[PDB]
Amino acid sequence: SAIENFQPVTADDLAGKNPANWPILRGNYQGWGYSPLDQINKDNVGDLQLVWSRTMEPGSNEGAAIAYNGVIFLGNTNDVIQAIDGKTGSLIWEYRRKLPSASKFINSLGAAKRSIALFGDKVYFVSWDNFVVALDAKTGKLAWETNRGQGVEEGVANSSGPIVVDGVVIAGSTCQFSGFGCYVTGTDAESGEELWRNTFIPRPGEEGDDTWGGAPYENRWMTGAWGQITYDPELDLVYYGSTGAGPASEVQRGTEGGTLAGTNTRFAVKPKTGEVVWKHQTLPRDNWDSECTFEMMVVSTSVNPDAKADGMMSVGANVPRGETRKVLTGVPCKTGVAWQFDAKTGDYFWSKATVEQNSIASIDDTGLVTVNEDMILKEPGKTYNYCPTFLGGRDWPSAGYLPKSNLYVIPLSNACYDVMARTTEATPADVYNTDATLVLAPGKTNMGRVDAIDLATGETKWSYETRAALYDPVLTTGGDLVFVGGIDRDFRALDAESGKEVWSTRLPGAVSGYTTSYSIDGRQYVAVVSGGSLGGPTFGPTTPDVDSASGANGIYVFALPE
Ligand SMILES: O=C(O)c1cc(C(=O)O)c2c(n1)C(=O)C(=O)c1cc(C(=O)O)[nH]c1-2
Ligand SMILES: [Ca+2]
Ligand SMILES: [Cl-]
Ligand SMILES: [Zn+2]
Ligand SMILES: [Zn+2]
Ligand SMILES: [Zn+2]
Ligand SMILES: [Zn+2]
Repeated sequence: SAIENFQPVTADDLAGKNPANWPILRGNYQGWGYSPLDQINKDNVGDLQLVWSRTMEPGSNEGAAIAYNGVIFLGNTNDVIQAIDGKTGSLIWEYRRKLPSASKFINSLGAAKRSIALFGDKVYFVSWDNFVVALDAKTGKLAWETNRGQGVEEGVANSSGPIVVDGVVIAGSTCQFSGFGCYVTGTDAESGEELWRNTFIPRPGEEGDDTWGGAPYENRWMTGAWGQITYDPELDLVYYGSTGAGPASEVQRGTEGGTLAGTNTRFAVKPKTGEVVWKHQTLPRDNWDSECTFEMMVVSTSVNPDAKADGMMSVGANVPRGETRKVLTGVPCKTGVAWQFDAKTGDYFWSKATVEQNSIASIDDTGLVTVNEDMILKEPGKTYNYCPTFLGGRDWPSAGYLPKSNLYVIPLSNACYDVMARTTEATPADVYNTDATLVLAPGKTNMGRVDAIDLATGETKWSYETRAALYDPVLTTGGDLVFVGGIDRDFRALDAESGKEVWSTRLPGAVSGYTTSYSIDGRQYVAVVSGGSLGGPTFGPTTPDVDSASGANGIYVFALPE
């Protein structure tokens, strides 16, 4: 019935033109994480009730209810993909991939899945075994699949999910446990043919190779692009970011002094070809697993940064002050520094720290980052008191945009990392080859935090704090609300103007996944994926007074009483 008269998903849908739907991870191509739906607002949110819910597969539950014309498309863990009636919560179809023994996968991160993608009459995802897979949206039955290579025992996978642009499925990758780097690919959405593949680690003698400190090519590991991909239709530019290299210590890498061209770089590329239009390295010489791979938003804003705003690192030499620009903006790396660029040219406008950070000594008026020499992991076994941590700061949990107030709303953790490089030799299995203790940032008694930053001035308008880590995405809405989950298991709504909590419900486990909103027959629904991720186990022990249990993975859906 719900699936019956399925209409093909177009670029108009994916650009977020129909606010009744949420047909892409952040509601629109541009990465806003916003629903224009305004039925639910601060005056009635207190009445929100559970309408329906459904159990999801076990494991790290970071996915999103992709809603389209009354149907929820839902990536579970373990390559289980569901269509669910968005009104009743009844299963419509389920695809369950045949998996080899989990022990065969060296990269367990590929079990989690932040999104599927929609285009035409197909659902698109990347499997744990590193295939781009297309299912029939109407039935969940496989239409085609294409092996990208190096899956399973070789550890290339994907955790964020693809987007489809101009008939091209664009998907990044994680190779966290591999003795090599990885890539972003574009795949034809109808034929399944790989059209292009962009890599990051320079080959010997090629542009950037001299920034790797002499490290043999085969010793350059783990540089990937595992975060969220965004897109601007008008400019026709796809945006993604690459990550760092392992192990964390440049001494152990053999890259002393190396700024590591290709790593932690923000790329703007043409969707059909992968051609790089512009790029900017947001964290050079990474010794801190900084991963500048997180979603970056395309918004139009007046440009007027305050050099005295809290955390402001620097303002661009050629900042077009007072002018309105389409910008690429947000926090790309775990470090928690917000950046703003001209979306078309990559001209640097400004950058601004949020959480306590000590990896970046300065950023000059061109956007050139100089790292803090004191935090380079130069002596194995020495404890370096890094701020933030290998989980931020920010991490994958996405920001939201409030277009009425021009606020960028980002969930953050007030944590620092007492980290040391192990004294034993690093292998790819060892990842960053570090041991660490996580602590609250200096003078902070609240681990969970949400900052709302004015994109014109860089001023923080409000900041919400709570005892335990949030480590969960935000949803912003046209009802002037911000929804966010936490490891305290609360799913809460904040007043978008003040940051003050106006409603909450407590879910059975840490609220670990995305929140989306859609409507059916005029009724607004708010859907959250819950149960647990790496967040609770990591941040929970710092605030053991909070009951941060994981469990009961599911989608949980709320609405006002009929
Ligand atoms: O370097 C990589 O390839 C890679 C992949 C992943 C993943 O795909 O989830 C994470 C990280 N890195 C990472 O550094 C990190 O802190 C992290 C947290 C999470 C999560 O699910 O909470 N995934 C990942
Ligand atoms: Ca990583
Ligand atoms: Cl529609
Ligand atoms: Zn449509
Ligand atoms: Zn630049
Ligand atoms: Zn100011
Ligand atoms: Zn509450």
